[PDB]
Amino acid sequence: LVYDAEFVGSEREFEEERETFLKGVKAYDGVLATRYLMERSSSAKNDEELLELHQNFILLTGSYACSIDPTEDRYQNVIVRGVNFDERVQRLSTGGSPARYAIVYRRGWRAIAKALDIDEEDVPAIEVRAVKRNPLQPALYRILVRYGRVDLMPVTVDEVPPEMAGEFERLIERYDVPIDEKEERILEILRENPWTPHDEIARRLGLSVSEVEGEKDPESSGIYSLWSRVVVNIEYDERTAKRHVKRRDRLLEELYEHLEELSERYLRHPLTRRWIVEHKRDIMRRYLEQRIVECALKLQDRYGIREDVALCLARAFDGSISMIATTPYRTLKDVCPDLTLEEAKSVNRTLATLIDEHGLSPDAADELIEHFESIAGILATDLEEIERMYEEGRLSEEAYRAAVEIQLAELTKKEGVGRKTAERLLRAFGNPERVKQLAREFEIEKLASVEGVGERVLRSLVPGYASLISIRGIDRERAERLLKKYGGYSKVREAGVEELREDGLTDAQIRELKGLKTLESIVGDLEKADELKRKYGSASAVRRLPVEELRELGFSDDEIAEIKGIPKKLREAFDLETAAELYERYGSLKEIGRRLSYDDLLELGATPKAAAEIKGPEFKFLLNIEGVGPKLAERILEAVDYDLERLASLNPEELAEKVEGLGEELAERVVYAARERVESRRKSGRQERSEEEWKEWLERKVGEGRARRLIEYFGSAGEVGKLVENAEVSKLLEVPGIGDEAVARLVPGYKTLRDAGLTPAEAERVLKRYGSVSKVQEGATPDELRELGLGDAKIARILGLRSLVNARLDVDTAYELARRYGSVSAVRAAPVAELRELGLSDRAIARIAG
Amino acid sequence: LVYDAEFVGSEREFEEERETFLKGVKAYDGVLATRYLMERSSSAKNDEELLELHQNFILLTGSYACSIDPTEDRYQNVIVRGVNFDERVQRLSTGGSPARYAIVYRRGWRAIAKALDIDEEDVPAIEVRAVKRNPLQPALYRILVRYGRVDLMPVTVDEVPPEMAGEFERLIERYDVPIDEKEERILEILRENPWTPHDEIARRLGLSVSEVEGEKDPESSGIYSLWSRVVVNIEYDERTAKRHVKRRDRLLEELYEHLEELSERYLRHPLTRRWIVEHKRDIMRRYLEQRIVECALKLQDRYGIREDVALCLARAFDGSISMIATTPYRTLKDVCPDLTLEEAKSVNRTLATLIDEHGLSPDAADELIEHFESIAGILATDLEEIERMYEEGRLSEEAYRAAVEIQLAELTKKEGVGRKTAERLLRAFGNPERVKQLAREFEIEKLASVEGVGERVLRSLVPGYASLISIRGIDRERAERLLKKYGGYSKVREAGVEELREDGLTDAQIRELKGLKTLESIVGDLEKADELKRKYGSASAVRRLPVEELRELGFSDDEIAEIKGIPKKLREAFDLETAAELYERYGSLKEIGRRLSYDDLLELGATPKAAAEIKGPEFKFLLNIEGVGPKLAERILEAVDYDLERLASLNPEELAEKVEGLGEELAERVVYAARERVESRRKSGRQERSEEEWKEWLERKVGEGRARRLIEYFGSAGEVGKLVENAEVSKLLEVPGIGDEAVARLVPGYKTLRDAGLTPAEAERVLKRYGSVSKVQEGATPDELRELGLGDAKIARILGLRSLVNARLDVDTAYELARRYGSVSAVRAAPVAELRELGLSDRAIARIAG
DNA sequence: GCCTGCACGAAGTAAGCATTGCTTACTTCGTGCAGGCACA
DNA sequence: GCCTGCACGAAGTAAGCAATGCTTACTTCGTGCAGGCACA
Ligand SMILES: [K+]
Ligand SMILES: [K+]
Ligand SMILES: [K+]
Ligand SMILES: [K+]
Repeated sequence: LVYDAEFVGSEREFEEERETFLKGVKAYDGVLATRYLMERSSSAKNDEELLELHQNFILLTGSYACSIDPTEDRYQNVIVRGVNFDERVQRLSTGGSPARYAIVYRRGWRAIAKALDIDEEDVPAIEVRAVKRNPLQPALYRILVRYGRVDLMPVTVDEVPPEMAGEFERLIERYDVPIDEKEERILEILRENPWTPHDEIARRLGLSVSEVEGEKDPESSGIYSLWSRVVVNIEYDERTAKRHVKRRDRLLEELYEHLEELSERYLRHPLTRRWIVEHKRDIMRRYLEQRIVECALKLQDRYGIREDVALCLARAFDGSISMIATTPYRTLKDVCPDLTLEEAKSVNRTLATLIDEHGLSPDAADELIEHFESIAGILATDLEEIERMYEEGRLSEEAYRAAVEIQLAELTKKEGVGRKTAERLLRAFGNPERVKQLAREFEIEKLASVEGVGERVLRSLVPGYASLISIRGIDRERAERLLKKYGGYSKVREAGVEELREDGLTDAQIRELKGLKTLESIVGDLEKADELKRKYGSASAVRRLPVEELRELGFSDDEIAEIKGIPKKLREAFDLETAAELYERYGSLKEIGRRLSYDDLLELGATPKAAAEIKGPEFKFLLNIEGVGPKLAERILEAVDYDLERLASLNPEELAEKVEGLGEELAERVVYAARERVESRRKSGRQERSEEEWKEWLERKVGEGRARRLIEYFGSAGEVGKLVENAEVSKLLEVPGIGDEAVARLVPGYKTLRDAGLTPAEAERVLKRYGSVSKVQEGATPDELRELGLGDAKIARILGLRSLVNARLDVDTAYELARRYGSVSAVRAAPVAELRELGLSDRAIARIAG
Repeated sequence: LVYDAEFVGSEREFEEERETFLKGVKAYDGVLATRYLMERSSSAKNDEELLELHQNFILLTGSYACSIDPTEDRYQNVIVRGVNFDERVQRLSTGGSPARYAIVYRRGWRAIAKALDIDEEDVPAIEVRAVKRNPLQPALYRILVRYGRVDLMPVTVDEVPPEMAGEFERLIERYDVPIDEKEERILEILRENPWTPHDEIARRLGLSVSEVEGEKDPESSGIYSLWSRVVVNIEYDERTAKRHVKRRDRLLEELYEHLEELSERYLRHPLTRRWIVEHKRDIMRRYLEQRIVECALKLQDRYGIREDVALCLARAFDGSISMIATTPYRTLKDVCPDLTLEEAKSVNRTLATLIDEHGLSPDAADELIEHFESIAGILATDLEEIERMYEEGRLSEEAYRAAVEIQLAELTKKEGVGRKTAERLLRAFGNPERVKQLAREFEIEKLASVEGVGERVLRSLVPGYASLISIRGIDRERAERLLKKYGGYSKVREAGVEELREDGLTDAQIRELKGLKTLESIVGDLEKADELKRKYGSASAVRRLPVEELRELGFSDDEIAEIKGIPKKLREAFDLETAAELYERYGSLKEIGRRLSYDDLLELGATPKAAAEIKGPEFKFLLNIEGVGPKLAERILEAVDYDLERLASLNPEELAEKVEGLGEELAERVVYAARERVESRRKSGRQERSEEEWKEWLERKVGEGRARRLIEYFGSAGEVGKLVENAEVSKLLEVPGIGDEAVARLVPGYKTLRDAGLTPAEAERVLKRYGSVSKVQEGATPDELRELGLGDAKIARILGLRSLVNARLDVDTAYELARRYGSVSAVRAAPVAELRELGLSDRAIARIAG
């Protein structure tokens, strides 16, 4: 039953006892490991050195057991299986230590281990009840242990006196002591074999085992009493005690080396301390007591129960956590009076839910627990059953109301399900779990038969019904049929086009269902689109495929140029390989004709006309007057960095200053033509919205009502437009009726900044500082945004550095890896050594790779 | 604005108009595809045959447009951009058809397409406003279209009379008709180029475009009026009309072939009708009006709104569904007076939530929508803001109550969060979304600072806090530190052992966290266990590894035998390869010595003694009496199928009948020894629990209280035990205070059958029919369970056929694939041809592989 | 709305990661019988 | 509780799939201007 012991001593004595007990545990672990070696290999069983090691481990276990509680006061209230060993020792003539008198019994260590707070996970087992294969006399061994005779306990099999083993009688006659008839009858049987089991001595005599053994005290009758009378009359040798205490530690650490030697000899692998601990756990977890300890540990760790209360609960409920969690509070108090209400709430989650989340008294919670066991039990019980139990007076008012509210809460948490509809569903189908199961079974018509179960209720209840009913032409019964046939929306989406056509679905319905509109725009065949979705997934992944892989899949060159979005002037000037490479390396044809040289364009296979077309439209315009020459027009555009306004700006004399090989006669004509062009250009886009145009634009953006509300609030549409152009988010929001889904509709980029976690004021500051979200992404530095009051998390989120910061990198280093490289994928596949060059640890680079 | 038209005709006329409009749509699709070919490749643009094909498509589009509304009565109330074209045609002298007079305008088809219910998804575009590259005279073309002159509209570019194109004046002078001064001023410009744009004619004359065009009626001034006066004075040729009607269909289906030919010539790929529709959509979805149609279609399909109401909503709110979902009901009623309240609830999910789930009037719901836009908007707003708005009278009582209840419900749905604690959290942190964000940020101390936020609340709120706090020795602050450092419980679990040790975690804590207890039992090193978890995953996968792979990883042979659980009698008799193969092929040494022959065991390298030990314990007993011979003992055991009771049962004379080579003298001794052994066996296990033993067993299983409760409900603990042995689940459950988590504790196998979806009565029947769940799995057939009243779904669940039925296979075929094979993995990797042998489709086999 | 392609900006949309919920042997846990590792 | 290894049964536990929720450019959507497809 109860194993308990309380340590009442100083910190010094506490450390002494902990060290002694841990060393004894190591000794008994050596015992068990030697037994495992004996049984694991018959070749090891043949070895006599292994038997000597086993006996030496037994001797050291006994020696360490003798050193426990030397002052006879470190332990009190020692209990072993309900038996109070304190009063049992007090009733003995020679008194002694209750701790040592407890360890000599089976599993007595469980008491002492609780007094010293030794981690019960590693099974701190110490047993000194060896009979067969014991180097000493068993009863003498146990008596020496219980009397704490560290001087008489040998520390080596070679130092074992024959008067303590085979010739034990020589030690008895040396100290006289009276011997009664029962003890002589036991001794005349032990003379045949001193290691005879006490069961055999009791059977070959007609006595009980308790009669043969007797109390471990001189004033008794039995072999224990005889050895007690013999040992009491022996003086305490201080010299041998000190020398054994000094020797035994090195002796144990040497026996472990011998054990590892024998394990290497017979198993070719060692026996780790961790392995020995795990083996002890796995060989002793079979019996309850170990399951009780494991359950009490689980309670202490997960629910924070005190040690003694958790142990008592585990004893009372066979170490079953679920059993304790389905037990009412009054029963838990009956079995454990020291249990607190908070502890019971922590263990019984149903009790805590009722009491705290529903304001029930512990007695009403006990009512609900006794009648329905758990919250899931309540959710399983029909509503009519609870109503009947309430109307018959078998269920209190508060308990009934709380149970009904729990059942209703399980259904009202779905969108569209009110309380009247939840009650109707509970009346029609009994319990919320039955409703959930009917929803899983796609019983759409059965649920729709209930009053108030509309489209919203079905879409919130039946998984995937929304996705199918929203398709044009798919009826409710058709959606139910599809869901029941294929088994969920996922399996209907994974169905092939042929079997979907056999069911009567339109090709448009199948396209909408499988999401193939983009691949239908790419390839005019539905089956090939579905097969591409199967093989690669998204249409973007097909667009990212190399040219060679696309050619093999059955694509023409024009189809590849259309898929990758290659411009006409770029797809006609070069072949697919070079055009696609230039496009996926520079992005825009403008960048192609601005970063590459005219000679470079020609060398790649471009017609001079095509190469001029690839060059900017100003390049085609420079050569359209007096033939300034491509070699010279390219340098002219490289000066102003491809800008007609920069060309029309400066004085002609500055041209020959910047561009070499340019005469000043052509410079004036260049500037004149550039000014003419910039005057002809700024005459088309010279537009500022009028009043009516601003009014119509507002009505289009935020709708009629909010538009006229804003117009009245700020005066005219012009003021609203001025606020929009200046990104006056705060001024727009103060109007009642204008929210984020309207400001973001008016101010481009507001929604993205809001989804990044920025407050409207912060987003307003950012928009005023940088102009738009794009300019923020390709321009803002973390310190810059830190000056605007943004936290590092918001900065990382808005700059696109989420993946890099997820690798446990700060925002500054992530922005540097984005600056000195390219995108995130550019750092994902990066020179592993160059990252170490930048001062990143190997662990940081490994996390970058992950 | 509004595009609308109502069809007022017979079913025959309806089909006629649908066919005519679809043919015109195909013609205009050909027009657009020819333009795409002209623009896509300059080589195709150089081709004159492609230009002739384009002009032929234009002519056929015009011819089909002339055939719309022939009886002049099929359409009424034709509206194009708010302009009612019915009254506009009625005010003209020559009257005519409103449909044709609408089609000649930009996007006029949108009206007629709504009258004929043509699928607007495919963009039924019909335009006859071609100027450049028009084979006829543009104004003459449009007038012929508006007057429905199918006879005068040519069907081939070669059939174009010069008096209708370049020499158009010849057709004018042929019919006299007065010409005013403005029309002569337009004609003297058209004599230069008949295809001059009307914008150019208005600019090079000083008039407006409407002044140059004029009304399409004789009583007007303009080129339209001139051509109207010319065309009205021409008789309708019935012969040419009939002949064009007969030709145009074949002509169009031939022009499509010419288009495919040119596309193969210039693109090496064809133009599918689906591709053409998708390209038309992608080039016309850019303009607003098409977005309006797409939004109205989305409304009709997803929310079941009537066509006209959805169209009006899409027009009024720029085709944005989100704007409509954030628009109050009164505004929607203002823009659409015909809108019903149910439609508004279906489109605005927040409105529906408020009205139905909270019983608010439409005005209170509109209040909440205006102030917070959405339910998520309410969840984002601080509670103090709503309190201020209510106390200032700017928020009605009902709206404030509903908002507070929404905010509170967002937190009470988490276990451990009551209402007082939810209110305290909302006061401390403003809004529930802020609380969720603080929980994601692992701000555990900040949340714990609020009164009533205990361990359960934190575990329900902070993701992964439960997994870390439940570990022995990990404090709350330590768990917060780990979660903030690595970023979630997953990243703490993915952390290496080295960095976890650097953080101060015990090796036991790291083992508990990373789940390496089994791999710690296998390998006594934590780092190697972690590396094995990284490489292979689960310890069972390492156990399943072949012997050679285990040897290379650094395992000894004894370590491998321990990993795979090889018995001693099996690991010592053979080598590692053969022993491991026999164990992974037969599972138990009993099955080894039962399925294999004694000679087969000897041939594999087993000692006769070891081979007898591998044989069943009865094999060692038959040879222990009179030396019956292994060759004969094997047949004796093969007769009774390895059963001592079957041997002791029958008469000795039946032995020589079954086993050949057996004398009748040995048969009597065999039966005698078998009866002696079976009598000596049933004398040790002959145990049936007494009353006190049943009481103690009940107290152990279901606890003291429920045990005495059951004892009081029935006669004695013996009756409870009798009910348990017979699996009387129903009679045990009827006891008040006994639930599923106690019956399942009493009746082994009940929990598994319940988790399979079986009712207590069904689980009771199954347990009574088969004895235990194991016997059900390895013995019950689907038809048998169907006889017991179980549905096929429950049968699939209980028999382990979930994976096979998920492949859209019925329970019978899945059970057959489990019978005629092995496990589910045996069907996963199966002969693909042998599955076709059993009558499975290729799709079924493909799903089996997946 | 001339007619769209090239091009850019960015959230509208929806791919993709993460979390959460359900199912089941996927793995761990509890029990019993022989006979050795060895008795209250 | 002799002692534990072999072995089976099964839910206790927790791997593994499924659905749901969050974040963000991941993929589409909306807009503008150039110059041709080519004009109220
Ligand atoms: K803890
Ligand atoms: K529908
Ligand atoms: K506001
Ligand atoms: K009950």
